[PDB]
Amino acid sequence: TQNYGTGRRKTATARVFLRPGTGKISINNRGLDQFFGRETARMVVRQPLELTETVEKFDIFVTVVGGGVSGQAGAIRHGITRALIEYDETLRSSLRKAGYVTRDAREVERKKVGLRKARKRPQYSKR
Amino acid sequence: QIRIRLKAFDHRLIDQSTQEIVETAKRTGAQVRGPIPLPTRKERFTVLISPHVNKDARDQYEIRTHKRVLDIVQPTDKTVDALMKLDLAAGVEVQISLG
Amino acid sequence: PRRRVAAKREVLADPKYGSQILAKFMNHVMESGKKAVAERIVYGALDKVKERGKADPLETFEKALDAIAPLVEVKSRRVGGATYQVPVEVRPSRRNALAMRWLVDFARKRGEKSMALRLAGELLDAAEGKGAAVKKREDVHRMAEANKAFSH
Amino acid sequence: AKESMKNRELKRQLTVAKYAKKRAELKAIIANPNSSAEERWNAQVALQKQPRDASASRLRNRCRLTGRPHGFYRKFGLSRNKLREAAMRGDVPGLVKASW
Amino acid sequence: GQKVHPNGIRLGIVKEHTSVWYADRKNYADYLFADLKVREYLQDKLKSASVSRIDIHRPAQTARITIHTARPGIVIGKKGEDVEKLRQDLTKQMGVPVHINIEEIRKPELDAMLVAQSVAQQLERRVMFRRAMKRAVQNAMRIGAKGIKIQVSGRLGGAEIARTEWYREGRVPLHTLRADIDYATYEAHTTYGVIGVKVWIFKGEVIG
Amino acid sequence: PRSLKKGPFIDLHLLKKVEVAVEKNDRKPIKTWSRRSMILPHMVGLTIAVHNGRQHVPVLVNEDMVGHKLGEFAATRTYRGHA
RNA sequence: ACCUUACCUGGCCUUGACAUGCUGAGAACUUUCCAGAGAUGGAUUGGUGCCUUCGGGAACUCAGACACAGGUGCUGCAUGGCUGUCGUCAGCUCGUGUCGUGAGAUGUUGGGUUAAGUCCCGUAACGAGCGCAACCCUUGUCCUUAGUUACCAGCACCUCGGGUGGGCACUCUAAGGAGACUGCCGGUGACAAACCGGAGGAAGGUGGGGAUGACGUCAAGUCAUCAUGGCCCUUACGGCCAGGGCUACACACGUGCUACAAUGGUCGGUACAAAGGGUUGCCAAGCCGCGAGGUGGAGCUAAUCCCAUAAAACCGAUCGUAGUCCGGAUCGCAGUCUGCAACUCGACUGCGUGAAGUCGGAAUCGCUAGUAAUCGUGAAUCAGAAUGUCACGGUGAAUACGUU
Ligand SMILES: [Mg+2]
Ligand SMILES: [Mg+2]
Ligand SMILES: [Mg+2]
Ligand SMILES: [Mg+2]
Ligand SMILES: [Mg+2]
Ligand SMILES: [Mg+2]
Ligand SMILES: [Mg+2]
Ligand SMILES: [Mg+2]
Ligand SMILES: [Mg+2]
Ligand SMILES: [Mg+2]
Ligand SMILES: [Mg+2]
Ligand SMILES: [Mg+2]
Ligand SMILES: [Mg+2]
Ligand SMILES: [Mg+2]
Ligand SMILES: [Mg+2]
Ligand SMILES: [Mg+2]
Ligand SMILES: [Mg+2]
Ligand SMILES: [Mg+2]
Ligand SMILES: [Mg+2]
Ligand SMILES: [Mg+2]
Ligand SMILES: [Mg+2]
Ligand SMILES: [Mg+2]
Ligand SMILES: [Mg+2]
Ligand SMILES: [Mg+2]
Ligand SMILES: [Mg+2]
Repeated sequence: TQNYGTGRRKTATARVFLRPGTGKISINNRGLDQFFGRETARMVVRQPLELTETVEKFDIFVTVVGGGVSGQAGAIRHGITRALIEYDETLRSSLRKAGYVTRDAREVERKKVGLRKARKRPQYSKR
Repeated sequence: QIRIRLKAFDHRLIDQSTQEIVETAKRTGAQVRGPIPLPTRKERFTVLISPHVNKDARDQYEIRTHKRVLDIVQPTDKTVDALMKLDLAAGVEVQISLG
Repeated sequence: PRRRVAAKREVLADPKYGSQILAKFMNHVMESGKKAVAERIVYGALDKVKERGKADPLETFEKALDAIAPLVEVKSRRVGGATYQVPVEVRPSRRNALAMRWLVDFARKRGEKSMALRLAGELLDAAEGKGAAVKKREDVHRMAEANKAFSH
Repeated sequence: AKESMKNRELKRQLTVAKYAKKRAELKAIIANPNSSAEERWNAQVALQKQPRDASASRLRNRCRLTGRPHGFYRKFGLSRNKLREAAMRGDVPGLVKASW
Repeated sequence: GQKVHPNGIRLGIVKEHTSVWYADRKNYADYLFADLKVREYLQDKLKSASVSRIDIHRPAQTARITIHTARPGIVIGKKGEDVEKLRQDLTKQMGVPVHINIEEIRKPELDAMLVAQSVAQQLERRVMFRRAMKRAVQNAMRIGAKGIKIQVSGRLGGAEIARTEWYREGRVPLHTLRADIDYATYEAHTTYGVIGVKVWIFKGEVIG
Repeated sequence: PRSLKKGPFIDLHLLKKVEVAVEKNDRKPIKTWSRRSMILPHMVGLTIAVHNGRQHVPVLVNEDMVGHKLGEFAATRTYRGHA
């Protein structure tokens, strides 16, 4: 039984396990509301479930580590999508059009020598 | 029971040393718990290159330290010591534990 | 740019109204990366809108947006001695962006207690054509139609 | 990088290493929790009797090749613009240009 | 424009470090200082012997010095009365005991450092730099030496103004990281000032 | 301020001179360079010439300037005014 | 702060703080003394040492005589080396041939195309070189190898802690590989180079970022990092010491930091990082103080222990537009720590005071996506001293019709 997905987002990673169940959801062994408190993180972590309309049928066990709250939510979504793909591997198109299977490669640009930030410069008075 | 810790400034020769220790241990009939690559240590420096005032003209350098771990089970022949001139040859720091 | 290579991004995720336009409005009211604060401000303003009366707050929102997007815009151009100001029709995408920018900027400077109250007042007043934003729109329209000679 | 500068920093290092332990117990006596005021005073006067140019705080480490007070690195012993010369030739083991 | 040291940027790719040992924070600086001092001393004493590469290895509490030279007979003469004296001396400098072996460099004229040695010596002997640089390029390119470049900068001759003159032959790709460019710099201390000599030599590409 | 672990800080030679100067009462100033030394409560009523960087300035010590240091009564910069 | 240190005031040495050469006399050291601001000088219990061809000698110490040493003194327009700048701009040349009496030209011009002198097609030019691109590091997906100090899917116990037995599934760490090549399809195109779209894929059109700086330019910067030609001082332009200065202050300019508040200030409750440093070191648990901190000594030569609590964000309560529960400068009092020593002239802590400041004239700067904006963390230098420098993550926008 079960299915395993590995999601990754913004220096954060997530291990997700899908089993037969009734949508229990548990992240780091605590409830979804206790983890993502009143924001769109619930929406983003649930998106593939309702798009595939299998929110009620799967029991989910998640362990996430690294990054910030939004990055962790993105990791959960990515892992969930990959595990859902491997479960019933015929709806790759359905997620593909939604852009969930693609892994976002954006990362924090490094600081450069002589500059303040990665791109900001000092003021440049010419006189 | 004995454990080996290996330290070097580059990966080629540390890999060679791990391979030779492992193959000697396999030949001598003992068991080996697989080599473990410990995370490398990277220490960086940023140095000015002009002899005088040019602050934005810098140049960056780095030193990496690579660490490997071996350990053996069921030992009866002790010639890993006997290769004291050969297990470490040029630039490998080797630490032995549970001798 | 010269190369004409810019590609538009797709990040648009209204959580609990499922309305595509409110996410962009919250992006406009956001300052310094604090999505949650702007989120709260907009939702509080919409709660005030829905509790003043019977109108659907979202519907009042797009009614105000329609009643505030300009139709024509004035573009300056120096002709060799004087800078004239031609009129030109506004692209469909630029209308909503201009509308939101004006609405937020004018709600910034009203002077009630909280920013949510300022925004709610602006939506109520501009929903029939009485706010500062609507009269700015009228100023732009008259300025554009007073230069109809060039137009082309 | 006068030769006199290097000579007198060498003198300072020799003389600070000369005692190097009397200072230790004298500081221990002064900072001891329960040591009586008289022992505190005797330790203070004895420690102040020592030559002024004998404390570790007066040592300003310099380039061991040129004696440049500035741009010193303690991982190596070299200053700013001898380290680059040594590192370009490949003399310094482990040092390479890095980008990350 | 200012270039980058070709030996420096090719470390870990085609080139190798002169000193190969591992140390920790206890004694890294001591070993580095010892290596620099012994290299300076060895290059200072036996200049007559044409020595270019001096590699240092440090196994546990021991040192091995390998010297690249074009005159094995001079350093090791009539059974080597000098190699043993040098061994005791270098053991006096270094803390650890020292082991020495001499590895001669075939084709001395193909080594960049030796070419720089010769050009600087000729410029000391008031030889016209025209002829010296031409002959160096010719002797190098006659055998092997798939590319070469020589540059001489300073008060050439005795002119009361300093210029740079350089001669090139073959192909010398400096922006290619696979090229095993051998580079050398040296100073000639003449009667009017210093003259700098730079030599690039390109052997060929490396794959695998 | 110095910690209270060691109450005062006083130089050995200056302290010795001060303690000598009480057998016969205040008659002559004590010449010194030690600006770092704090005035003790029991050298009041005696005159000390402290170094300045060019000469020694004489200071007559009274009870109200006890907890300070000698260098606090010798200005090392002049600044007679821009205008 | 002293030292750095190169400057000033005063005290003091002349083969000298340092090198070699000569001679004579002795070991080095250890002695808890006195005078002096110190430099220094005079006293000073102890063994006068080692190797002996027993003729003496080595190292080390002291005194004399000269050759000398010494100089952060001048010249960067006498130089080497190193660096900025145009500019990461796409250019700069050469060999042979040909054209012109010659300087020169051709190649390198022309139609397209490209990030590109990138490529195709023509062409009295045929080739080559340095540049461009590739090779290099890192990040984005997958596979093998390995599972400790890292991990916990399945099993057993569990004080309910990966804590234990154990597992090689996973995350992760680090070596080797696969992958992306306009590869496949449609259309345009001189059925060429190439361009516009599409499918598949983690990634699509040099995927993102970095290192990489052509011939030369500015007699650009550096003689003070170093090296060095010539000139200059040698009872001082050399050397040693103690105080002071580099921190001055009617003013003007450059770069930042903190604010002028309600997308905010205080109090309580709670969640999630990356990277890095530690044996002349980090410095816990317990205890004592409102606090900086003090005692204590566990663990760690470190994926093990320590630095070490991330903050903004979320929830609750209060303030209700006031020079204020905003802002924090300034000053008074009392302390802690480092250090021989915090007066000139250190960093922090407590109590009190509470300034200018209501979004800033003419003018002017940065930024095109994980970017700007904003929030915190670490290291180098370092006894102590960062609003600077160099790195690291969290949240996360607006806009680009177009080249007038
Ligand atoms: Mg990064
Ligand atoms: Mg300006
Ligand atoms: Mg010198
Ligand atoms: Mg210091
Ligand atoms: Mg010059
Ligand atoms: Mg110049
Ligand atoms: Mg020059
Ligand atoms: Mg050209
Ligand atoms: Mg030509
Ligand atoms: Mg020609
Ligand atoms: Mg002709
Ligand atoms: Mg031409
Ligand atoms: Mg063309
Ligand atoms: Mg080309
Ligand atoms: Mg696709
Ligand atoms: Mg496509
Ligand atoms: Mg390139
Ligand atoms: Mg460069
Ligand atoms: Mg000039
Ligand atoms: Mg100048
Ligand atoms: Mg001084
Ligand atoms: Mg200054
Ligand atoms: Mg306040
Ligand atoms: Mg750009
Ligand atoms: Mg950042």
